[PDB]
Amino acid sequence: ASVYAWNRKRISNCVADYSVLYNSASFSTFKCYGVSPTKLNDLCFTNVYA
Amino acid sequence: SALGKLQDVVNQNAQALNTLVKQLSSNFGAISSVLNDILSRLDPPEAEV
Repeated sequence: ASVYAWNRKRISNCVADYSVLYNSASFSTFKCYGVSPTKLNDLCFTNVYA
Repeated sequence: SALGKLQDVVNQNAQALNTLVKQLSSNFGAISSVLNDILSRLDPPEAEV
């Protein structure tokens, strides 16, 4: 989507493996706030918005 | 109420302890009042703050 009309995907009821994304060589930016990127696989969330 | 003088001492101290315990639920500006939640989420450089 265009940034003015950005898309929101609601993610729930699933297993989230974030190390697949973090350990990828394909991303130029991967900045986490309020959470460590290396602790994500140990955490549970009520919901994730992408 | 005859023994109010002794009950007052009990009440004041019980209240002081209850207040002290309840303060553990305060964030004090932190992301969480729960120390374990901070430690499980953040790395040391940020957790320490």
